[PDB]
Amino acid sequence: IVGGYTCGANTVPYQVSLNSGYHFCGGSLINSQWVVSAAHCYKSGIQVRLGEDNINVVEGNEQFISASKSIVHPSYNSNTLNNDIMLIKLKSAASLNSRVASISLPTSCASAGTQCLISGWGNTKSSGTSYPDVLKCLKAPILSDSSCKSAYPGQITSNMFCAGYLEGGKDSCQGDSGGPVVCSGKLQGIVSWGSGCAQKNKPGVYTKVCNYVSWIKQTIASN
Ligand SMILES: [Ca+2]
Repeated sequence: IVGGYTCGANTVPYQVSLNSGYHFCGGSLINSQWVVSAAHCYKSGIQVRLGEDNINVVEGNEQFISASKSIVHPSYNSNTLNNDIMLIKLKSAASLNSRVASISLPTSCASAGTQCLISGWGNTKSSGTSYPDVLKCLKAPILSDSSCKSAYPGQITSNMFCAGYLEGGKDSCQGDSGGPVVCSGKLQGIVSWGSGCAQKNKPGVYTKVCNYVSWIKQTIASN
């Protein structure tokens, strides 16, 4: 997250870190046994880390649970990033409390102008590299589809939305991928892609979760 603020420990209780020896992507806990992330975060050998603030220090609220199954969306296209969504089943159920909690799936899609919360452990610089150890947060609005398509001609599908600031300076970034965009207490987006980070006229692009609720629910019910 570029241009954000330190969230505070366990203030984003649905945020998870995906670990394969190191943090490589975010995700969101949607019930005691399932996480949603970006398909472009797929790899084998995932450990899901819940209850994290500092990802390099054991602070006492963590739960570390291995994945038993991963399911990339049937229509994910790695060249265009259309359908950039993946489900991960945990080997055992997490213990839910105030500091580790699920986030609700949306019943309706959010409109442009809605303010959302984006979070992650990704790069904090637009030029160069500095990775934080504690969770960072950013409040940002959903942008109109017209502004999104004007910023990225030929690249925005109906399964994507833009959020952020056209003036630059505030955005998600590498290492935030897979993490949540929460608006009015519902998971509306997944950190997916963008051109650089925090550049003028290049806002972040997010997977539009409301298009996937039926697939998520049916997949969880049968796996
Ligand atoms: Ca920790």
